[PDB]
Amino acid sequence: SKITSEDARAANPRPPLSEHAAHVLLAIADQASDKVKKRLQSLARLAKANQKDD
Amino acid sequence: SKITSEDARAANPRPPLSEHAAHVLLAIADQASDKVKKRLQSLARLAKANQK
Amino acid sequence: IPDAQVDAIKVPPHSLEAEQSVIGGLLLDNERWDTVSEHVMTQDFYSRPHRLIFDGVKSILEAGKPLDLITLSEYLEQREQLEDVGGFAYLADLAKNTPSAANINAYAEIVAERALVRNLIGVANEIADAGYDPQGRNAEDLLDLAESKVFAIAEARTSENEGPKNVDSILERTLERIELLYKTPQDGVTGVNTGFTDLNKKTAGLQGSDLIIVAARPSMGKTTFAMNLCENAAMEQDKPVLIFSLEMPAEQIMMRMLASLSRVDQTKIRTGQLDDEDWARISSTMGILMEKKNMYIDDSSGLTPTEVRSRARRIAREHGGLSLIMVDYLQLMRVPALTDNRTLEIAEISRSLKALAKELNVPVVALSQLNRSLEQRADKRPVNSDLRESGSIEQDADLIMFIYRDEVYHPDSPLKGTAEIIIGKQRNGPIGSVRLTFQGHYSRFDN
Amino acid sequence: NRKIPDAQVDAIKVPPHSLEAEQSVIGGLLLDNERWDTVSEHVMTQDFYSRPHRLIFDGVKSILEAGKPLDLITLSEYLEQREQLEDVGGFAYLADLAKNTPSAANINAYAEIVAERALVRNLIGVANEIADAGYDPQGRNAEDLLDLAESKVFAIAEARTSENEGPKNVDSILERTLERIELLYKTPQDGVTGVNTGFTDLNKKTAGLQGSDLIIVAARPSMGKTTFAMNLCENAAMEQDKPVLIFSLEMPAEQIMMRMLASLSRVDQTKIRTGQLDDEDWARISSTMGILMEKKNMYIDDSSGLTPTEVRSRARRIAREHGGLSLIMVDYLQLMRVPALTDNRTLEIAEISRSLKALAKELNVPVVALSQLNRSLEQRADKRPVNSDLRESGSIEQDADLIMFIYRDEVYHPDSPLKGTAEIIIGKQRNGPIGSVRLTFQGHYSRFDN
Amino acid sequence: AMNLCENAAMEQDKPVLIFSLEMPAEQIMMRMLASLSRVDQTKIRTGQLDDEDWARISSTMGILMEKKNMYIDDSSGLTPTEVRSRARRIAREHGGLSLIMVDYLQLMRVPALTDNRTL
Ligand SMILES: Nc1ncnc2c1ncn2[C@@H]1O[C@H](COP(=O)(O)OP(=O)(O)O)[C@@H](O)[C@H]1O
Ligand SMILES: Nc1ncnc2c1ncn2[C@@H]1O[C@H](COP(=O)(O)OP(=O)(O)O)[C@@H](O)[C@H]1O
Ligand SMILES: [Mg+2]
Ligand SMILES: [Mg+2]
Repeated sequence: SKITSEDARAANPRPPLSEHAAHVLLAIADQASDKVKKRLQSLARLAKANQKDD
Repeated sequence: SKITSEDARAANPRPPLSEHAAHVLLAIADQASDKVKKRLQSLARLAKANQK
Repeated sequence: IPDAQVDAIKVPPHSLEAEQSVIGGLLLDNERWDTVSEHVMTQDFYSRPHRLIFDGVKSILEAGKPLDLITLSEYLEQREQLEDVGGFAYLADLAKNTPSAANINAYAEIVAERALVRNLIGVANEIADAGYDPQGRNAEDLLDLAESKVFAIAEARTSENEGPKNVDSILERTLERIELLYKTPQDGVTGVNTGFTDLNKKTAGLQGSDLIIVAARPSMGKTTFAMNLCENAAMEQDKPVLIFSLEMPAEQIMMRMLASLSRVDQTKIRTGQLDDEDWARISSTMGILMEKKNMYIDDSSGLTPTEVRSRARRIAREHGGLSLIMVDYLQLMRVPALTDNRTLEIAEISRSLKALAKELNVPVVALSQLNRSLEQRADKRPVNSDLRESGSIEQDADLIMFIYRDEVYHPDSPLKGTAEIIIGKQRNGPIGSVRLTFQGHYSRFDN
Repeated sequence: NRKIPDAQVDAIKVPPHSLEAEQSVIGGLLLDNERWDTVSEHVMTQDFYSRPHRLIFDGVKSILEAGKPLDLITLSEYLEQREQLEDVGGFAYLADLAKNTPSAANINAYAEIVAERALVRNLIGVANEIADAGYDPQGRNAEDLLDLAESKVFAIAEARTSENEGPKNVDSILERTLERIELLYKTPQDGVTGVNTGFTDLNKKTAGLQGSDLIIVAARPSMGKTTFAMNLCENAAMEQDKPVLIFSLEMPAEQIMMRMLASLSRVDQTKIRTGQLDDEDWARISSTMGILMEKKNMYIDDSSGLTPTEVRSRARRIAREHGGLSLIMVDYLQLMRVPALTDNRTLEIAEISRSLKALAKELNVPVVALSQLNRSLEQRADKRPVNSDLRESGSIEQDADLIMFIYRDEVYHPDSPLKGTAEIIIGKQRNGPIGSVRLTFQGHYSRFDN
Repeated sequence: AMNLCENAAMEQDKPVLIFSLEMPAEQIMMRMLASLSRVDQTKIRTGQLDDEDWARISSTMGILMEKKNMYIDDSSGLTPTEVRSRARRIAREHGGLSLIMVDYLQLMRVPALTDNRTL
């Protein structure tokens, strides 16, 4: 009831990472310095394929 | 003035300790370290009741 | 040869006298071992003979055996260490050279302090040696080594005498406090009785270690209220009441007290027009006050917090404590070191009085004036902000009480003869208001 | 026995140094003036062992800071004007310094060696000072000598704390940004990334109490400021393995514990004070105590007038025992003292605020500091507290990462329909939104509920 | 002020220097990402980024990295001398600066004038 009475915008968190994001992260990693490249590849590795709707 | 001084419920404080409290103090003393155990046993000893 | 030897101090810090007093003291009492063993270890002694003797003392007392000159000598003789310590004569000398008891704990602290400095010097030399000869260690490794060795010295002296910080210590003190409250009659009052039932219901009395600020506009009965608290403490407690009357003389405080306790018109006392009944009441009241002798009045002007503390300690020593300390007007005190800033001066006085309350475990009542800005508003009751403008005293006060009289502002008020005591701040109880009967003719507040 | 001390005096009286590295730094700057910005970050004039090199380096510093080209002639003329050229070995020695180091790009390595040697030199000097103080205490007790030793050693460590921080290029910031995101994604982020506040509505806005954050909780007297901060401490103590450290400058440890007992056990605070506890009250208090003792994750320091240095020292001591801290609470910022800034209260409070923020970053722990609202607010009494109400008491807003205000309408208006409700106003937030959270204030239990 | 910095960074070859005395460098970058990519700032904070949001952020990052014309100094309580020193250091590397942004003037300090805030 407190949530419904003081609702500052619907807080619906949807965080599954897309394969598209992993692809762009790897594309940036090609232009990044070795230190940034490792972090971008690590983030792209963390990106799981949660594709749906079809 | 008596009405104004004792209006919100009769304030008769009766704080003598119960045998129940002494029992719980001793139950805690069994799990307490030696320093705390002595203080809990001392407090339980101070608890007076002697019913039946 | 002597010039270089005089300049070079190869002897580390030590106190053979304190070491002898610890050993001699234990030979005199035995029961003090539990306290001494908390402060000193065998290795804390500088002298080799004293370490062997103390080791003997430790072994005998831990075994529950009585420690005496003969028992200790026999113990050392069995280990062929008696000759190494100086013989039976030296043991007898140790017992003879310290005829004083109750100072053994102070000597134990000195021995421990010296051992600490001795260990610190040893560590400093080790660090210096590591600095001169790093043996393959880089600067960062040497810094970590220095930090580790110094931290080890500090850790040994962390939590030596009960160490208040860890939960085990707080639990012990909590139970001790509960035990003390349960032993004393707790019919709604755990501290010094205020004499007002409604006020005691909210405050549970005037607690020990509390700094209480009583603030009011002029003629609201601020001095009157504080004095009734003093009168009640003087009549109900065996310990003395100490009053620092910075504004009024002792004779005037006594005359007002006589008017209050005897319920005789204050004007009649001043004018001398006392009837037979008035004289009988005043005389009876005086007889009781003289029988009690539990009140001190200091009317010295411009007292410093140090002077207030000094006089309070003097009186407390005579009676084993104080029932209540009343300081007439906080603003009248002075701090020679803070003459350049009145706000800081008042803040320091407030901090010092709170420290005094904790030091002597006594409630300290300090009277304060409300800021003049309140009269410009004159629409509501006094609040904490009215006192903040006069030295930020709110931060240090454990209890803040305001005195408000509607009849002063509104003579046609239906609350004629009623004074409202507002609890503006309370650490160990609720905030609110208490209505008291103000009897100006008698300089008295009634429930 | 006569040949033993001469070799020992020569080997012990010479402190660690590198004349070769010193010469290379000076020679290198004479070859490439542009390297001064990097070298000046690592070495100071006092870092040089040799007196001639200090004078020469001082000359180099003065010329380059003035934007003048540094060459052998310019430096020689500079030293000649001050009659210091003969003291350094003449023009020939300056020429020798430029000749003996024909290699560039290694000047930074030589600067680090000079700085390292200076560090060991200062350490030996401090060790001797401490040894001298130990032998001759001059009226100082053991505690004072320990504090002196800790202060001098801490000063050596502090000088080498943030030495190479100048260059801050985007590539480095991107790497640290991605590392931070990666760490957040690895940890369970069900709405809380930091220390749990225990209030869902508050966590939704703040994502918990973040590490390195300086949090200012400000309220008028009796608004429940201490109560609110303690509930944050209680929640951190019950949900984290790391300890909670409380610096209670105003209240004793016994009083804080009694209020905590009233809160966690939901027993009337007055009943605890008066001792009128029923069988049920005792059972709840006892159960709460059992849990607190099992956790042992809370420290209470009730020392008065603590300095930021003392606060930092005690915090580090406890953090070392547990590999970190869950939360640091400082009861009243204004009660702390800075002996060096006694002449100005505003500057004193500003320094305390800066020091606490530095402490939060140093230990990677949220630091909650309680503050009082300015008296001017009561004169207005028409709206909610704002950041300007705190600026009048030491400009603490600039250093705070999160500012929370406590407002109770029932205190100002007893007939308010919001009786028992306290509003928590987010006045400032670096990593989240500003706004307000309504909490249930239970004065009898000294507790805030969601 | 940051939009002015973003425009200077995208249109000039010389670097932009930012002295963020109040906010950390990570926060300034996140806000910049929200701005240049036109992605909801709350979404960036919460991590609820859709495929389109990731593509825009990634493209923006690629450009920022290609340009490398921005420096962020998040040191607190900087003196005017320190600000000048760091600015000169960076300017020497590129033959000048495009823009210098100092986040909050009031957050800077002058040890010689502690007795008077106005001065
Ligand atoms: N003779 C008297 N008859 C009636 N009321 C009196 C008499 N003398 C003093 N009072 C009252 O006693 C009070 C004295 O106030 P007091 O405590 O001395 O001042 P303050 O609040 O500044 O400390 C006032 O309310 C005054 O009206
Ligand atoms: N026995 C009690 N019953 C009800 N409320 C109480 C009791 N004791 C204290 N309180 C309330 O608890 C709060 C204590 O406020 P506190 O945090 O100590 O002050 P501050 O805001 O100055 O730090 C107040 O709102 C007070 O009314
Ligand atoms: Mg008076
Ligand atoms: Mg508090």
